[PDB]
Amino acid sequence: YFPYDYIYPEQFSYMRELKRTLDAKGHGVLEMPSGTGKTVSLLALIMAYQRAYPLEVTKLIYCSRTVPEIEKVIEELRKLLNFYEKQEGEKLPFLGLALSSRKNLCIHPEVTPLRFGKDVDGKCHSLTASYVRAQYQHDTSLPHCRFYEEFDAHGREVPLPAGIYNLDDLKALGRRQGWCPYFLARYSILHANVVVYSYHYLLDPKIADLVSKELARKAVVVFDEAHNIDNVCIDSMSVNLTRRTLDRCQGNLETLQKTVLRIKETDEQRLRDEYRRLVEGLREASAARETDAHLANPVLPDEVLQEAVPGSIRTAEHFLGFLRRLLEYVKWRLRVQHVVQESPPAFLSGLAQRVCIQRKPLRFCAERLRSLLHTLEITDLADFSPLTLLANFATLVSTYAKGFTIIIEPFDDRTPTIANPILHFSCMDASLAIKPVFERFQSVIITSGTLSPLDIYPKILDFHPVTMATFTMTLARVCLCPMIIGRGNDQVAISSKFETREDIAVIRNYGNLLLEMSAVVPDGIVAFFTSYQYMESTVASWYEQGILENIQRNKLLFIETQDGAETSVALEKYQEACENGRGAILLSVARGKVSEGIDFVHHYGRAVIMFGVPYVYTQSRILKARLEYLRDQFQIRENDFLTFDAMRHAAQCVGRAIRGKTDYGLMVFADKRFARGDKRGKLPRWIQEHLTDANLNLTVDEGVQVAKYFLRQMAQPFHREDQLGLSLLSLE
Amino acid sequence: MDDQGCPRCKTTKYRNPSLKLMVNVCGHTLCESCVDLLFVRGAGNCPECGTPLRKSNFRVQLFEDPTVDKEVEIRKKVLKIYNKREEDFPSLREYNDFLEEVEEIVFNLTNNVDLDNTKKKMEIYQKENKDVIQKNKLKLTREQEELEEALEVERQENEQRRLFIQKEEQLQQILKRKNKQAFLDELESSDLPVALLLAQHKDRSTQLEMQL
Ligand code: SF4
Ligand SMILES: [Zn+2]
Ligand SMILES: [Zn+2]
Repeated sequence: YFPYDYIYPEQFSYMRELKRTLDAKGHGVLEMPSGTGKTVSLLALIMAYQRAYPLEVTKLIYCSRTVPEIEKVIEELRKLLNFYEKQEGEKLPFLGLALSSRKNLCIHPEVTPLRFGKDVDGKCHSLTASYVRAQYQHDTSLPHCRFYEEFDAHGREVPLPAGIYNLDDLKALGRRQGWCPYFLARYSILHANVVVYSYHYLLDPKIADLVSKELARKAVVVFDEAHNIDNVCIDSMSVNLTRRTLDRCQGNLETLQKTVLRIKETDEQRLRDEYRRLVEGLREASAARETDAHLANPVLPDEVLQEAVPGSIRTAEHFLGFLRRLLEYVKWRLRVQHVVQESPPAFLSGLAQRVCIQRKPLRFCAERLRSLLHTLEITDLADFSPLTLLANFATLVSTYAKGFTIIIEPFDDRTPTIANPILHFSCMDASLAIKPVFERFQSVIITSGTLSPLDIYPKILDFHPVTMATFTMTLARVCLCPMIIGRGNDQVAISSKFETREDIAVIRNYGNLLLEMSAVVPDGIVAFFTSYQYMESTVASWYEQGILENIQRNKLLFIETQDGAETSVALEKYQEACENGRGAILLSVARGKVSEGIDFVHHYGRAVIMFGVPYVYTQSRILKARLEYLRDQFQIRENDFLTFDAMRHAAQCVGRAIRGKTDYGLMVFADKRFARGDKRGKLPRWIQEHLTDANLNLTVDEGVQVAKYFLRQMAQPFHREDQLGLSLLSLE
Repeated sequence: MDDQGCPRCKTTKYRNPSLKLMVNVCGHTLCESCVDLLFVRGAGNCPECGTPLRKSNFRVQLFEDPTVDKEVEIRKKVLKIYNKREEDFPSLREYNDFLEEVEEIVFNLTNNVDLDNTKKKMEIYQKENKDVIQKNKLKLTREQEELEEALEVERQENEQRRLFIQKEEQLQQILKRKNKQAFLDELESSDLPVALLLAQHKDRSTQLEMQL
């Protein structure tokens, strides 16, 4: 049951956390330190609960947010697999399925090295279940997707795989035995005992990625770092719509008509046999990988699509419905570009004036979009991809709009002119994204190492039997140095009151507080800016005015790019440029997606400097409806979460650089807003012993010697730090 | 200066930039100044061949909406009597037959088939036109009553909400402004009940629960 040595008196602090949340079917919220082996904590009891068929049933789904750390989950549990294996004697059967289908897919050299995921998987599925489903037999055109047919053979058969594999592990099996990550996964979902994949993949309302069978008997799912659920769920149902998209769609309108015109009865009587079968008994035509190229369920919590074949009986008639839609939709676009308008169910009502038959052909469209292409089975998917966007949209507008939100954003965001207007359909109820989750599941546990206010689980608007505050001791001398700055000499103004471009007199001493941090602190630092143009504003005075003149002389600097390609470059450098004779401080952005998937180690990355209040500051009026609805839920929330949204991202970013529990961390706080907000947002285990013991308005020049006093002591005398042997009560 | 202005004399679009054109019944291009001269020179004619018209039927839309002629005739033909043909069946039908048969003939007018008098002379002869019109009269009286009340409750509530915000602003402000002004003259003319500190603590503790 892997106690395995001194485990910084925590598994016992989490032992009863399982036994309360699982034996009593507790939904459950965990605080966790950032320096706590996040599965070594959790899975060691979870896999202990795996064998404990405590009545009969123990499922496991797990998700996290980044595919390298997904494999890092897998990585040491293989020894945990091996750990008790020798100890309990023999070895029982197991499976943990890393189910990737986005990147890791194809072993054919013609298909593989084209860069993006979705379009190339469209080429794959167009080849498999659109070319070799339409043109079944053949030699040349039919292409050699041979191990799909090997899946046919061993899907008729019964093998038994070994333990947990990875994306690449099956690819050598792809070049030997393990077949397709999708198929070699569909057959393994049949008897899966543990699934790990992305937090995003479950939470796709666009294509409803139903992972298991809907079996809520004991559906046992585990959640780590589940911080920005809104930024998942609302963005999971967020619908962007380009004018360039529509005109391309306008161009393949009559393009598809030419396919209709050239086909007289060949694909048309194929429809006629089965469109009659659509009327007679409703059944989807395909159960294979075609559904992957298909909106599984745009609006999942519905009863059924009972009266399909909506007010539309023919195909060009159905095509005219989109002519009735799109051409009206640009009429619902182009005039509307003068005023931002937030009217979600009023739009569909005024649409009902314009659309002749509504609310059934709005909801029964995206399949009849697809199915009238399914009798074709011709059009390449990336060509058809901006169209599937559209029949997704009014389908979403058809069903869930009165609780949700329509926003129209034509004006200046990377367009200085009006050259690309856009609108968006957001949802608002991440609850209603996670209510079907909860109804499909048993009682499933969030763990977030940043979540200090427990009051934001009712921002998820849900119920909780178990929600406490995890308190761990530190006989490791001192876990960390949290250091709120508040300079008095250079007069702290670190919140953007006079904003990131309103004055540079604020900015005259962020270099000073950094270079001295650079001068003292060795061994690589990853700091967090607010945004890319903020970052662009950050270094804007830094070149022309004299700033780097000692900064490059002390360590070096790793610019992270708006483009993720060049952003991954310095990364290749930073893991290297620290581990050689160079400190090489990396420079980065909190809210940007450089802030996940890393888990910095004492090897490289052991200090973080705050820069400003880490709040949104960018997207207009996505607030107000989201604001007023929680004001329709709890009514004093303007002040409230608009603190915590910064805070929930802060230690999400900031509290990262320690892994085990001796790994160090200098998480200083250059901030003007600290009085309650930083204190509310910091962990109750972390405000208590460490944050502002007697160090609040710590001018950097004074705070210089603090880290000096910190590290110099903390570097030496380590042997014994909270050593546990046998069980001696202690009772916390 | 955008398409070709009107096919008539080009003194409308080249001279006035801040005015848009109009579109007749069959999807053609015509400026707005040739509407007045269309009344004394033919009274409803399309200005390229001489196709006769109705009461000018000039949709003023350069948003490429009636440029597809199939679009503007849906606005013509479905809204003609075929709207009135339509909704009496989603009130009371068998299960979908009164939809999809009726859906079929939508396609059998949009193609310029000119098989319409065949259906116009069997349009309302089998059923009651007043029963048709009264449901059109029902639904339109329903929907206009429906839309205005939806417009009012979204007008009333948030305005009532922001005023409730506005008065709570007025609540917390002058409370704070007066209770300390009360706490001001609390000392003036009286050295507190029986001690230096006493009721001036008493008042320094009573005033927070008043906001709370
Ligand atoms: S099925 Fe397996 S092999 Fe065939 S395309 Fe998709 S990946 Fe490439
Ligand atoms: Zn005409
Ligand atoms: Zn003219």
